[PDB]
Amino acid sequence: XGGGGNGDYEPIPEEAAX
Amino acid sequence: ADCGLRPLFEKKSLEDKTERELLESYI
Amino acid sequence: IVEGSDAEIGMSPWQVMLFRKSPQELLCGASLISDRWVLTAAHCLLYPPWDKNFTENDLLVRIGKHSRTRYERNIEKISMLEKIYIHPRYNWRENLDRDIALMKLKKPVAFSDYIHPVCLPDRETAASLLQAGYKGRVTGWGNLKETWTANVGKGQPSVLQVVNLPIVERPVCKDSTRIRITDNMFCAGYKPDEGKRGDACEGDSGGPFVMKSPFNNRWYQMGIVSWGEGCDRDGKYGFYTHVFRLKKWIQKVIDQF
Repeated sequence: XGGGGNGDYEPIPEEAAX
Repeated sequence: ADCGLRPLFEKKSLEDKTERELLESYI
Repeated sequence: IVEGSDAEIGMSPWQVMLFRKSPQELLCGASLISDRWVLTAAHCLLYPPWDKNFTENDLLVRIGKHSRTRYERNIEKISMLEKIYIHPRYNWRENLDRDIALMKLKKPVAFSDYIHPVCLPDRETAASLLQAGYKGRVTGWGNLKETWTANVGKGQPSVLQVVNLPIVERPVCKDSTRIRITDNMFCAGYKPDEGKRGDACEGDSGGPFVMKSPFNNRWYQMGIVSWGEGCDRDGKYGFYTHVFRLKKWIQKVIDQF
């Protein structure tokens, strides 16, 4: 090398992008 | 340049909980 | 990471999380080697057999994190990719030889108590530290177990995990697998009879295997989590990309001078 980790993450505000 | 020296550890002369385990193995 | 422990705050400031824009999901670990460059495994970005082929527009880099799911306001930093570089001789077809890739950030990241680059080894540092028995350290937000029942908890940690593992003699690495091993990889972990255990696992890929130099007290990244058969199985070991052996390539694409 069953887990993908996709669903419990907290959203990221646009004020954080670059 | 300033690489590998951690702000909260090496820079302050503080050790993390298990780094000694690494050093004790180097020989 | 299996059989590891919670990391301390700022214990691994070069740790990077490779995050998929949509669906929002953790893809792999990575490491910060300068204000504008991130190091990771090529398999995190390109693996044709499973139709995996990500471009710069598909992901985000999250630096300075401790918690896996939370948006650590005022602490973590997010960066977009300007460009991805995969080793031209990355062998995804057979054994993952040269499993390495560099990622250039769009804008330089600012360092802080929680964000700081790791050093890349010089010929002599690699020579002194890459020896059987010497321990290195692996970190990541990957699975805690190879397998665990669904709905019955989560094999995912809420905080960065850490585990220290010894480098293993080459013949033992080779005799543990059917895969053809090259000089561009080394394996690590405890043997069935050493008592202690631990390993990296799914989700930890691309993360750093580091060691602290007793000569100058600096942390050096000696490997990249590449592959392993299952997670923490007796008789099996984790394999890592040998960073020093691919350093000329790294320095070449950086042309920092």
